[PDB]
Amino acid sequence: DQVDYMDVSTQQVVSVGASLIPFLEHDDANRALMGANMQRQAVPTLRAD
Amino acid sequence: EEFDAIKIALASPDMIRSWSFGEVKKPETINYRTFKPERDGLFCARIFGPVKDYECLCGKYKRLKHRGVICEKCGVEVTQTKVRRERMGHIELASPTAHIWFLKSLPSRIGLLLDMPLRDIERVLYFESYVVIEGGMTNLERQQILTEEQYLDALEEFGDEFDAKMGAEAIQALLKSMDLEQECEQLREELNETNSETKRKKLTKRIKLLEAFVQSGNKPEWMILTVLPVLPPDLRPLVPLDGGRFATSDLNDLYRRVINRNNRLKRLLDLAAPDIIVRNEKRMLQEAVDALLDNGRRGRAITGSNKRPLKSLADMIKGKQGRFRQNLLGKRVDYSGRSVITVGPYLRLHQCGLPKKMALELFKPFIYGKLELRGLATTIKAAKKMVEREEAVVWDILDEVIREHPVLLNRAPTLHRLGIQAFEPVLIEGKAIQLHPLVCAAYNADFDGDQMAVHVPLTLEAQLEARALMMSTNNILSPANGEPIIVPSQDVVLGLYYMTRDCVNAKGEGMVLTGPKEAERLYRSGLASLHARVKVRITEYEKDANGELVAKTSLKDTTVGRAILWMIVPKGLPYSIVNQALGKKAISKMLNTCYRILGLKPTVIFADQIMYTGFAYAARSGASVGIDDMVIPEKKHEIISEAEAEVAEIQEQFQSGLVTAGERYNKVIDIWAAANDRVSKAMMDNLQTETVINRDGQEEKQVSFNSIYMMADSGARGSAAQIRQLAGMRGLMAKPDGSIIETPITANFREGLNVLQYFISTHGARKGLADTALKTANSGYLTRRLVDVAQDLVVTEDDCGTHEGIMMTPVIEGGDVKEPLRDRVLGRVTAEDVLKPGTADILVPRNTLLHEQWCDLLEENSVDAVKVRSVVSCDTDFGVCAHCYGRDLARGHIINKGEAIGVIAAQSIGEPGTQLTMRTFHIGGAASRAAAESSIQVKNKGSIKLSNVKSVVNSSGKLVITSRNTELKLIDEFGRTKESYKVPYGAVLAKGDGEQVAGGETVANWDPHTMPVITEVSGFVRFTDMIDGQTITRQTDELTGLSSLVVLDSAERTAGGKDLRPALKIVDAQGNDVLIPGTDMPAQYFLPGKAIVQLEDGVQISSGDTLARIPQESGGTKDITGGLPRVADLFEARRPKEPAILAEISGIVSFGKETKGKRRLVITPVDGSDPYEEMIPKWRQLNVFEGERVERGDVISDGPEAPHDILRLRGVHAVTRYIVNEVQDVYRLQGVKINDKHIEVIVRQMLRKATIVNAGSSDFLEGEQVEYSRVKIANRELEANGKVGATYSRDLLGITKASLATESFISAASFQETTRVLTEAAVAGKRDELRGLKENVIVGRLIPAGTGYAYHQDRMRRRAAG
Amino acid sequence: RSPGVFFDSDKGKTHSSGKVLYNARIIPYRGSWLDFEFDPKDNLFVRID
DNA sequence: ACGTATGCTATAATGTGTGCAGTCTGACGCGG
DNA sequence: TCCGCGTCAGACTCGTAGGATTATAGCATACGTG
Ligand SMILES: Nc1ccn([C@@H]2O[C@H](COP(=O)(O)OP(=O)(O)OP(=O)(O)O)[C@@H](O)[C@H]2O)c(=O)n1
Ligand SMILES: [Mg+2]
Ligand SMILES: [Mg+2]
Ligand SMILES: [Zn+2]
Repeated sequence: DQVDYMDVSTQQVVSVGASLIPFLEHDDANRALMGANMQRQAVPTLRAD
Repeated sequence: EEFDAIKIALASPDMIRSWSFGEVKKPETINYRTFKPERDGLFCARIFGPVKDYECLCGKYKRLKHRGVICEKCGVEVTQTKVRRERMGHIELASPTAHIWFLKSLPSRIGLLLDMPLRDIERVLYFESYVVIEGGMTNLERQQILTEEQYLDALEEFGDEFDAKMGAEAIQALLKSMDLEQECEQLREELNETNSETKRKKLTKRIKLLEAFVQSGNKPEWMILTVLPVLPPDLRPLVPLDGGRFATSDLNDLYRRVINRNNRLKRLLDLAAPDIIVRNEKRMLQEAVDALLDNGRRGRAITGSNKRPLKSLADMIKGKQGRFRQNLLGKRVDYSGRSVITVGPYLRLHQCGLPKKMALELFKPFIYGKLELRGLATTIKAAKKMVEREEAVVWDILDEVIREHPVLLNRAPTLHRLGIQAFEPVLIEGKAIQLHPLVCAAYNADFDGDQMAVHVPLTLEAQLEARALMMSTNNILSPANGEPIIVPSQDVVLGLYYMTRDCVNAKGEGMVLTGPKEAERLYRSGLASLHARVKVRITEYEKDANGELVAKTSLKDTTVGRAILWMIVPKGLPYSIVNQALGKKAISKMLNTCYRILGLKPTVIFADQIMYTGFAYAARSGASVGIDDMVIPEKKHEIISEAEAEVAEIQEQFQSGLVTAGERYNKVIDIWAAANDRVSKAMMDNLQTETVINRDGQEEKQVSFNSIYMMADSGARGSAAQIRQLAGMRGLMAKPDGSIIETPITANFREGLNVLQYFISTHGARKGLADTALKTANSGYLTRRLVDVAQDLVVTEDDCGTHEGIMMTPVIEGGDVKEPLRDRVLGRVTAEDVLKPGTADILVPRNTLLHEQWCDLLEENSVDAVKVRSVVSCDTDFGVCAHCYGRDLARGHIINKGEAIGVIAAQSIGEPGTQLTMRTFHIGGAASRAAAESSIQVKNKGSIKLSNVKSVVNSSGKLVITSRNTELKLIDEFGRTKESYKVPYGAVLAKGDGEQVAGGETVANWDPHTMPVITEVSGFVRFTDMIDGQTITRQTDELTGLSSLVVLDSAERTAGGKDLRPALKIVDAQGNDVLIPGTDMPAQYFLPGKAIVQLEDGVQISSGDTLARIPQESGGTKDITGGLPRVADLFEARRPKEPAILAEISGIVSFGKETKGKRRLVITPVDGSDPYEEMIPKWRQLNVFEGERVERGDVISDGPEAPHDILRLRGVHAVTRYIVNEVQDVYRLQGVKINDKHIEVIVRQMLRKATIVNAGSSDFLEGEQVEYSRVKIANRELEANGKVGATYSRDLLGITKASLATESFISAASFQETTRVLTEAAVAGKRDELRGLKENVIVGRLIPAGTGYAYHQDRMRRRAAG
Repeated sequence: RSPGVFFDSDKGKTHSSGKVLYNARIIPYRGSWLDFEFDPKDNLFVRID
């Protein structure tokens, strides 16, 4: 009865950069940060895989 | 071009005219279409010279046919454009203008010389009030300011007889009239009368300025500029862009502001305009001049086009972005290339991959050279094209020159000398550099996208220097610690570990082999595992008494893998070294052993072979990272669930109102801290020996071959601390503020964090990575600060001829010996014959280096304490001797004379701090402290030996200690210190002084999260100066009503009870005081701030009861972030805000007079008849209790020790022993290894200057503070000639100040305060003769150290020979 | 920083006194600043801009 | 003649302001 | 001489990236060189 509201999804804490990382839950926030920072630096390849 | 010194003096208006080749009279830069100088403009060729090499403007005289011809029409000479940056100009100022650097650069200088304040002078300048120059009629005296009202009064009344004027004109006439000869004598006379501190300081400084000003030959009028120099136009360029735009420096713009206003003043003086306007024009003119010299200083810096401030002159000499740091000491350099580095696992140590196309461009002049020799190129543009076409036969020539040619490889940042190492380039087709794995440690080079700069040593000397000094093979051990930095890691360690490590039976257990070759035969044949115990016949080679090697053949029970590793092992080391399972820590000893025994060659080979076999067998293993490998212990959910209910219990007790918030905060940390270590150990206990399932007959227990464990146990990557997060518990993270989150992370990385568990993990992660970026500048700035002071130190003499040394003892702190005496006193020259226990025969000579083998005999004899020849005990003037320093830890034997230590020392100190502020700041993110020091348990049996202890027995029957720095020793059978502890104040001892204890007995016990105030006498408690609301507060509960009292400090205290000291006074049953046994002190314990008290007024007490409990909140992981500042403060010599008092001279203590609790002390020494009084606070407690035999510098108060207080009293070897212990304590907390001699270097430099006390044969006199070396050279001639000795007293100097003290002003301005350094050096007229490195690196000469030491001294004999 | 009013206190301007000196500050979207601040003797002061 | 430079106009008008304001520890330097 | 508050000094080292302003009358003799 004390609960008034609830988080809608489980992804609202994070951003777009971080929502693309799978198993973020099993990753240190220091390496998670670098991982999302490098995912932005990913040059698209010849054939989109 | 080759000189001796550089001088700085004041630019006279007449002097400025000597450099100037003309007067710029117009702001006109160039004509708009004809891009050419204008008539006597700022780019005038009639003043600054011609545009091109030998070409006049109009074009009448061209090139060298008209060598030095001056044109008629334009009036321009025909010399090189060379002169356009050499030739200067000037401007004839209508009215004189004041220099901002001799007005605003404090001290005032112009005001310090006149004995006149700032306001007074400025209000004269901006025309607010007149100033008297000289009053004939003594009515008005000199330097007396008169407002616009007061000038008019004297004009009609007195007038004429008084001369007073306004603006920069007046102050110049004041400077021009003042007599330096007379006002020097006047000040000396006033000094003889009754001199104080401030009065004598002011007088002596002015006195020296006045004498300095006369001897510098400077005149105080040059402070005001009648002439203003112009910078050469090429040094303030107006050059055109490719895009048809132009671009000009901000100087040109600032110059046009000066000339316009100056010419407008000439115009207004032609018109005889009213003075009100002339005033504005003069104020403007000064604003422009001051803005030109130093823009942002006097007022708002004149902003320009892009709303930004104009860059002035001073700005190009000022700080980082100045010429010094940016365009002189640091340079972009030719024969230089950089590229992404990648691994070079095939290379040897003395090799590195260099791309072809890189080395191609780098060695361009060496190709053209070898080409003309072969006759393939006739000329150089022919050779240029041959290279460009990249034809086949040019690759083979490039390949020829590069062989037997070293290259320098640098990685940023350059922390220590090993940040550059030289190799023999190996051309590789690819844009990547390939670097040797073992030296990756020195650079800290991770192949994750690192780039390393290449540099080619051009000169043959540079090729020899690179091969001799900077070669990777010649650089093994760190200079900081005598320890190998060239040591495998990562794969290499793991591979050897896999090899050596053994297992049960396996294939072919207990077999029997001819050699370690049959072991390779059987393993690779598929009929034996590397983990099989088999008897093998190996023949080990042991060194004898001489150089000959003895051979011994025997049956060794090892493993197949160990046997194969013996093949790599050179013959000279024992086999017992590879008989163990090898790890990183074991491997580091193999190379060190190999080095100390065989030499250099054997080690380089060994090092490489170790690396090769390491990688190869690591890859044969197939070591992996499955998720079944991250094993969580069986009973994690069992530990936590009930460790949570543990914390939930106290939470309900707190809201009830007994356990306070601070006690709960420390109490909950202890529960989690136990649970965290509980889960950590259950993990490794289930993970280390997970292999409980073996064979042979039925079973056996064995080490686990879990991939992750092997990778941690071997010491390859990660540790027990990391695995905790993976399979165990992540642990408690740290906030970005510094406080630790009460709720830690329960989950690990296998099970997966929930949404918050990650949100929580962020707080500690961001703050840990914030201190990686921001905190690094303080540590790197320390390196800079240390270096400058330690630039000059170089090994000069071979033997200083001094007896003085430094007694060192073994660092035995925290039971287990922290640092052995052998390691402490290693490679340091003795100062005293140190023999064995039985004093009847010598064993170690006085002047002899301590090799590791000589130190081994110190262990047999068990040396007590040693006087080592230290750096600070050196008598060598301008440097040190090789004996004082001892061995070069990097090399491995006695240091070369000429090697520049100071820089090596500074680097060694700043590297660890700068490296421990980024390694566990990017990979960590959580606190790991365990400050639950509840109780000392003694481990070996001994007699209890306390020292510096004053205890008292309590009601319970327990020895309670009432002294702060109590130490506890552990004395063995014969009578020597084995273990040592710190017992704190109010601790309960199990057994008192002299009593026997057994092993594993709690000898001491106390509460860590509390600092009790314990009594020495029995009776009742009285409240004194404990008024509710002013000094203390009160808070009650319910039914009965137990109230606690909390003492407020000056922060939470009103202005009413500020001088009231709150204390719990002891009284008897009658109500009178109770004297403390054997002292005239009525019992009164002063409670400090935030002191929680449970007993209220009128409560009976025995001796040993706790009156109040002072909270001890300190749960912030010091790490390196909050430990470097303390290092800096020590070096910078900043006295603490609670220094401890010490006795000056030895004699009889005699307590004296008092002032409302403020205690004095009338000490009357036995020899010294004149008493000495010093004052003491009330709340502060002393250590001595009056009437005593005190010596020089006994401890009277407790707290932090002031570095100045130590040298002032207890001499040099006391302050050196302090800093060295204090500094190392901070680095030892972090596991940073530094030899004490490196700190001793900086200490020595901090003892550079010294104040003189007593008049000498030279005009020293009192108040002067000269360098210690110069005054001692005067004492050399004094003891020979007699005359009057110059007695002294050495002073301690902070780093920042010790750098600005050195006679070299170039070294000082190159550092910081550059605006001040130059002005002080100009007024003094000082000439720098260059001794330091910074000095000769600037001028680009030979460094008076290292390679250049042999050369510089060969020039010093040119000076000596006539 | 959002315009309006804001209450802060330098937890020890003068650690000499170690007194938590409380201060208030009116931050507009356009206009001059209006601050009120105490002192060691708890005298209210106003410092426009 | 060509380019640059100097010159004069006649209602009355007569004191400017503009713009970033969570830095911070440490160290002196003028009054009070 | 001591306290309070004003100014003034620092804050690691190398690599890469790209752009844009407003306006000053209007006309008639005076000054400098082919
Ligand atoms: N802002 C930075 C980033 C990096 N470095 C340099 O780059 C090195 C490596 O940084 P990084 O690869 O991020 O750290 P590692 O310790 O290699 O950790 P990781 O496992 O995350 O790669 C640092 O030690 C340092 O020499 C630096 O000086 N300043
Ligand atoms: Mg890297
Ligand atoms: Mg890396
Ligand atoms: Zn010409």
